[PDB]
Amino acid sequence: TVGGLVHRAVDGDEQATHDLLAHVHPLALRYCRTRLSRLPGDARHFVEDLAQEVCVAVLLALPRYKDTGRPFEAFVFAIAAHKVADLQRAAMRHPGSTAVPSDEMPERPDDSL
Amino acid sequence: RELRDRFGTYFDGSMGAAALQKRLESFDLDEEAERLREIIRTGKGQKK
Amino acid sequence: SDLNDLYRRVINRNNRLKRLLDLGAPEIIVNNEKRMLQEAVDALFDNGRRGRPVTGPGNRPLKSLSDMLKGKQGRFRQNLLGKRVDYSARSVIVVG
DNA sequence: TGGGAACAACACGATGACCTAAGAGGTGACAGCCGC
DNA sequence: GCGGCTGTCACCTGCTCATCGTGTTGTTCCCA
Repeated sequence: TVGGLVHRAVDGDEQATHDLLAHVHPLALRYCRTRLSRLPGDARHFVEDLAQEVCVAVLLALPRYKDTGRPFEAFVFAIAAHKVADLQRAAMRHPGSTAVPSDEMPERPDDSL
Repeated sequence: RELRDRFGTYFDGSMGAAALQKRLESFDLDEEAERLREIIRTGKGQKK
Repeated sequence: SDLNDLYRRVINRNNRLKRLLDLGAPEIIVNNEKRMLQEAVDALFDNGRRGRPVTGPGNRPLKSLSDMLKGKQGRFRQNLLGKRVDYSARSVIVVG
């Protein structure tokens, strides 16, 4: 059960941390995929990059994860939503950097002739 | 994990390109070329 | 340039790996990050060899450092053998 | 220069949980992997 | 150990643009 895993992890058991994060990571991957797939832009190519961040967040939340009856799945799916929202924040702000080499090379000439 | 717990200290293992780096560093080519010359001198079919 | 995007990916994953190493994260997380860094450098050098390509703004694939050398439009076959030139003109042709 | 307000930074982590559609190439050359 | 076949690597070809999850801090502005 996840409860004993989180208890031993907040206690500081390295094996418990390993086994619990081995379960967190697939959940983070799946959530990041199912969110970022439908969003605009190239966010789809950051799914895994977000999952690792989500895991990192969990890795730094266990030392002070004061349980309140909330399943750890809820904790992970709140962190994943927050990370997805932060990626959206970074994307929607000034979305001008278009990685198109068909305008910088062919259409943009050198300023000094 | 079972092997490392049981009979560690005799073998060294790794994952990824670190293992390849260790092999390419330790592995020497003279002896490999020697055996390859031996087998090509006396070889049959696809193996040669 | 797409190279900027690929360099950003590799630097992102390298820095995240360095963080994970500093925190002493479990084996699984560090392994996943190292695999991702490997795939990122692979996309930097050749986007299409393994797996799906890393698309850029649209669905089209990004440009790898080795994709800038090969092909019809590569460096060799578009800029070193055949060049646009100065002191040149053109127009329709009529019979005198 | 006072308050009134806009962006860039941050720190956390809202009792609930899985993609998305697009998608008809063709022809060589070959070295593996699987079958005898 | 040596075949099929089975993929995998080469070549040939070409202007629009959709948001979060809350809450806070500090600078940098806008008005007066």
